[PDB]
Amino acid sequence: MDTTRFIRNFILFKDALQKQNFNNKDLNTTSMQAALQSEQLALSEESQYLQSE
Amino acid sequence: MDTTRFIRNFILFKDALQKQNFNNKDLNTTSMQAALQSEQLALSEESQYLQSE
Amino acid sequence: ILNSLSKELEKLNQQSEVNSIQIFSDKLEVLKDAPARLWGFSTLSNAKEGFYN
Repeated sequence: MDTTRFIRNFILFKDALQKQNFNNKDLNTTSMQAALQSEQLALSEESQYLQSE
Repeated sequence: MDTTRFIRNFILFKDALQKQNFNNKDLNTTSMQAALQSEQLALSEESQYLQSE
Repeated sequence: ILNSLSKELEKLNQQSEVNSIQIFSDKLEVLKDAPARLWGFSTLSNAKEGFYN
């Protein structure tokens, strides 16, 4: 993974899933899983953007 | 993922699934999962639109 | 017809350019602190190829 993009996506997913509606452990876990899936998608984004460029 | 398209799709899915019929945590979770699937579809949309162009 | 094809070739010869640079950027939309990596390409022999704000 890329680290800083993972940190920004983790922060953004903790902002979208607002923590008032969430237990903290499940919030951090769901944000981490969604950020890992976002990294797996962003790899293919990098490949497609290189091809389009 | 692309961030601003994810934010707009998250907002639109929270408008479609109206929050009067939804508990807030499940609403935000289903909107986040649908927005991630929409990003995974929009990658292939970008590839197909580049090919069609 | 040979004269017209020669005029066509000479008209094509003017638009054949050399030494053109090209900029590219994924994520034309951006948040407050998102990177949005700009990538430039200069076909010059030697250059400095900076980015100016």
